[PDB]
Amino acid sequence: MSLTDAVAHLSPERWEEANRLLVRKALAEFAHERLFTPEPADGQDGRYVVRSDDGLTSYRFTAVRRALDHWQVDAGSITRTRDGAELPLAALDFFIELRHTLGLSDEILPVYLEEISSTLSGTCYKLTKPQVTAAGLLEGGFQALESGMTEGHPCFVANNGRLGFGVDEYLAYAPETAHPVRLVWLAAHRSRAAFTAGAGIDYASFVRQELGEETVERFDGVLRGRGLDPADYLLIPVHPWQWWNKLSVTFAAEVARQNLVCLGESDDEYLAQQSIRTFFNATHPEKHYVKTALSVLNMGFMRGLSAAYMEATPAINDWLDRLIDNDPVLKSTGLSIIRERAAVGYRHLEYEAATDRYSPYRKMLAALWRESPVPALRDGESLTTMAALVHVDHEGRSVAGELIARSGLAPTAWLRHYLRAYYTPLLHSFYAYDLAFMPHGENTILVLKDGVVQRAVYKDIAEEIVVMDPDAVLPPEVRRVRAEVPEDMKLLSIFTDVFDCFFRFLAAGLATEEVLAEDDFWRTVAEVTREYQEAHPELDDRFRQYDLFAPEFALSCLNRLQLRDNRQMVDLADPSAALQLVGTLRNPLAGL
Amino acid sequence: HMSLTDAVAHLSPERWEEANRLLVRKALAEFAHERLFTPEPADGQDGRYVVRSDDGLTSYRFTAVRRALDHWQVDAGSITRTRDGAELPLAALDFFIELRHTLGLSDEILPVYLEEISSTLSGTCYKLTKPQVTAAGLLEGGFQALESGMTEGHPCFVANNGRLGFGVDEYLAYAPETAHPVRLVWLAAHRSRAAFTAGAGIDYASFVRQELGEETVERFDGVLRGRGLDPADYLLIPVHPWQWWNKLSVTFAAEVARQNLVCLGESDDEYLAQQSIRTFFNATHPEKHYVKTALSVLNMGFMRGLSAAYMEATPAINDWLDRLIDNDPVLKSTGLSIIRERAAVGYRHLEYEAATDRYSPYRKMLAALWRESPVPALRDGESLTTMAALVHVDHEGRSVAGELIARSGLAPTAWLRHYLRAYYTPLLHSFYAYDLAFMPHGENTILVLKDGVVQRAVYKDIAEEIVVMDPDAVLPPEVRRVRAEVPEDMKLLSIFTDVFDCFFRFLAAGLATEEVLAEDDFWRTVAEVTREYQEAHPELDDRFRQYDLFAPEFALSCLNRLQLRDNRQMVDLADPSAALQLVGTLRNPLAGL
Ligand SMILES: NCCCCCN(O)C(=O)CCC(=O)NS(=O)(=O)OC[C@H]1O[C@@H](n2cnc3c(N)ncnc32)[C@H](O)[C@@H]1O
Ligand SMILES: NCCCCCN(O)C(=O)CCC(=O)NS(=O)(=O)OC[C@H]1O[C@@H](n2cnc3c(N)ncnc32)[C@H](O)[C@@H]1O
Ligand SMILES: [Mg+2]
Ligand SMILES: [Mg+2]
Repeated sequence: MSLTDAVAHLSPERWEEANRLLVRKALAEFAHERLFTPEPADGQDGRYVVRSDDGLTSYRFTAVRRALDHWQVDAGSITRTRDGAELPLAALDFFIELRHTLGLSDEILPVYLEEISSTLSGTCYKLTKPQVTAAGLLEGGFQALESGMTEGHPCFVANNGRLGFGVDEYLAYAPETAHPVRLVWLAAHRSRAAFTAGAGIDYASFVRQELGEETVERFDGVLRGRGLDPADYLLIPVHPWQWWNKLSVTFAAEVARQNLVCLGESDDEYLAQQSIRTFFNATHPEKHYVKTALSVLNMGFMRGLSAAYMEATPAINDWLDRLIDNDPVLKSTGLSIIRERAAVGYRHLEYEAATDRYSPYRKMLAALWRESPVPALRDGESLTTMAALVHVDHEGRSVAGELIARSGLAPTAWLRHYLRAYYTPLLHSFYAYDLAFMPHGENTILVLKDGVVQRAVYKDIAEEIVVMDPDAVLPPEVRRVRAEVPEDMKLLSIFTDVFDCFFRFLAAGLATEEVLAEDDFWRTVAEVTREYQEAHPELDDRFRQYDLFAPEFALSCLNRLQLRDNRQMVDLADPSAALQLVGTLRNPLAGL
Repeated sequence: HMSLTDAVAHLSPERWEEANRLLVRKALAEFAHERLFTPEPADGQDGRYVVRSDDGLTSYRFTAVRRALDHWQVDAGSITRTRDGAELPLAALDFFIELRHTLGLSDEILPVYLEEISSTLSGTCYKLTKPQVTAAGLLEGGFQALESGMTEGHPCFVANNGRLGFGVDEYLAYAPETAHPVRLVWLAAHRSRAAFTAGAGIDYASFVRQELGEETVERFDGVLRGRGLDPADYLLIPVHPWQWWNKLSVTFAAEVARQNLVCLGESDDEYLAQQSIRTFFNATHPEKHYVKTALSVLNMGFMRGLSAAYMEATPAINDWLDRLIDNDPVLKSTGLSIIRERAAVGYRHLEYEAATDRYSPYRKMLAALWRESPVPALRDGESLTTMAALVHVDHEGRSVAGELIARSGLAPTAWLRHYLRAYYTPLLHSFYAYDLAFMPHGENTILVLKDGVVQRAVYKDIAEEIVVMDPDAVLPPEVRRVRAEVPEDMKLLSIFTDVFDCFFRFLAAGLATEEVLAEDDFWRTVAEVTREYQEAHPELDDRFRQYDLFAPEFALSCLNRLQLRDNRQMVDLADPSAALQLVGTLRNPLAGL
């Protein structure tokens, strides 16, 4: 409410800590992407230095170098020097001084600085939260972990901008604040809107289950009072931010003409997940997630949702689900997906006429419902986002460290269970089906029992999967997920997304934490890779064609994508084109 | 603040239909005026014209009365839309899509322009829910009832009331037609980044104590002391709540966190947004200054922030022009005054300066100025109104100019003469005797009324708008930047375009339709007032012949074409003559007369 309370989290001490942490990450991850090469130090062994565009400002730091060109920069070691004088660490100055070394055009730079300022504000807010250990997050439970995550995506520096949120909207809607949100419900006329049902879904029963017979009837009452037949309308849940700031103005014609009718708030209370636009039902955890369209800029993309793509989303989930159920190799890993079960899209005829297929004006009003992983739990089982494995608390304990400890297992035995539940299905998906995911910490959930990973749950399916075989035999609703990927890039779905974008941080984390040395981590990864491959000699050709044990693989840079284009990191027509490969990495599996 | 359903209650099928007919009516009228299309008579029926879509398959048929300066009085009730032989609904969005190439809307601008149209229509829908007030009713309600009772906005621009950036709740809070009180947000800005510029006679410490009262000033100092800070190191900047909550608190979060900016809280006084949206009248204490704020919202061809750099020169330019009017008996005899911009504050964001060019909107996000109120100078029986009221037509067909003429008891030409001497003649003298042009449209001009008659004009929005069209003219240093090189054949368009084609065209047409004053009598009176001025100053006969206001024709300077070409920056500020779009000529009504 208060003017002064809304920015109270922005204090000099928290701002200083946020800037140190962000610059540390910038030094580490821009080094990794070879945007700059830290020259060895003036005499000191682990010391390094990086210089501004003009050479006159120097950032000196210490760093432990680790596998996959990992740089763990010590935050407390960083110093900013100019003319022999120390200057305060400032992320904004850093990016301006390096504007040309990084590919930051004159057009992108001020927006990127906003994303940086916004990320730093988020860190300040997170610093005001009660301190919680890895043990406390686990004892807190599923949403305690979800809203307790602090880092966000570990590669991207400008990863938590949420551009579009005012400070009051940040407090209301950001996942790390965990404030309950009531979704806005609209009635959408069937001439413009369409509901697509997964197998076994019926619109009428679906909306009764999810809203309650009482609310459906109240909504039908509001429509009939306006002279509208409820049989002409479909329900669409919308994010409050999207309604107040976008739909009520941009779609004012549709509202005024009663193609859209605002019904009011949901009775249930929802919690934003790490993707921001996707909500978990806190009142009834068994009910579906709701994924909304949110025309906010975060980490390289506007986070709307395509009305057109909703038509085939549940069919792609029904197909993948049956594929897993009918493959004993996947069924034995325990893999499951939480299916996208129903979807609604609104086709704005006029904005479609005025734009092209790639326009964000076509991604402003749509929603899908996704199964909750809670009812499937057995006695003693619990859920965590895979992103928790690389979350480190204020005592230096990662949540993976705490799990290993509580499990009583040797680290490699614990790591083997995790890899069998999470990594093995990726190998089988790749080699037996040309199938790839986007399996980062936010798209993966882990089922825990006795501290041990029992199985993995994948989500965000229809927007993310790809069958890397244009001639692949699929049912028609699914064929749009095929794509031509160059041969020497197909295996990057493992090399980049798993090894260099997640395992790199998990292995380095567990080593610094004195839980598991790097070599023992990557040996376990090799052992699990061989445990799969030796079980299926019929695929030996493909194991040779796509060598996970090759000496090197390509360095596929992630921040460079956002630096080149922070509105749309990859073209969705040709996503392989946007990749920026910059030399090679030594593969840890080689020789193993 | 309010209900989900209440906030969009004004958007109903009936009001949306009415708003769309009104907007298409204006689009047909003003685009025909700018020759974006040339309406052809349909089937020969006298009065019936037709305008077709890009492909020619859709027809917009309508009737219109044509008047001076290629003015098209399109009848809103007459418009029909026809394609494939069947009537279609009047939809402003489909109209612009169907005519996208004819109007020159690129693929990049069209979807944003549609947003501006949709928002302008939503505003018309809100205004259609308000209690209906007559021209007499508005005059009886007074200065702010007239300000917030205006409905048209700029009379040429079709997408004139976009305010893109307002959500529907922020529209209801902040739009001037809603007249809802606003409390400004106050920031303390560190004096290493912020400057306070005082006009002649202003002292910072006394100025902020007049405007806020000692009690609030001491409270704000207490906020700083509570944070361990020295009030002596800071100055006060008022900001628009929208700007604070949506932009400054995020974009300037580094400045807030480091206590270069400190959020102090809210003003006690209640402010009312004027027609410029970003400038506030003090409802609680009308004698106090207007406050003009930076508001990074897109409206009618420009983002409406306020440059901090330009604040250092702003009071000085007003002090210069105020003295210039006091020391000129031609202007003193017309009664002309300005409400001076008396004080200004700018915040220099060092990092965004380093990261942008001079003309970046990131340098226009934090700045304010205080402008004199025109109220305490009023004598017994005097009232204020925006000049926009003259072309405001109520629901009964009566303009406020109509009601004023009636109430005055004078003959329309005599009423008009009083108006012309207060408002128009000072522009003539300014151009001829000083090479000085304004932006003197309805929103930048206030009229003082007594017994129904214009007593004198008040000009505002000075530092940002005036131009001295003489690079070699002698001026004090802070004023020299308003000098500019304007082509010879264009210097007079500051009268022809800004006065005749963009305001008198509507006022003369309105009074003619209202059956109050015929066009010929209107323009004859203007001609007569022009000769009265010229014959009284023969020492300027050279310039009078050099810039012939009685030429047979002058350039058609098109306004909507500017916003259709670039709807974020209609003109470049370094070279504003370059952006103009001249399309043929107009028959000057003063030619015969
Ligand atoms: N073939 C892939 C090669 C890499 C190309 C780069 N690229 O397009 C991506 O990395 C996609 C990133 C992405 O947007 N994934 S998403 O669609 O599933 O969105 C995830 C959202 O959640 C946020 N977020 C918060 N916390 C995390 C963590 N811990 N990991 C990942 N993402 C997180 C993201 O910012 C995003 O908004
Ligand atoms: N010699 C000049 C040739 C014409 C160049 C075209 N051009 O740049 C303009 O017309 C700019 C007009 C302008 O923005 N004037 S402003 O800076 O004072 O903006 C005024 C604001 O008030 C709004 N508004 C509401 N109602 C009116 C009326 N009746 N007249 C004018 N303006 C009005 C405007 O939309 C704007 O936001
Ligand atoms: Mg996701
Ligand atoms: Mg103005």
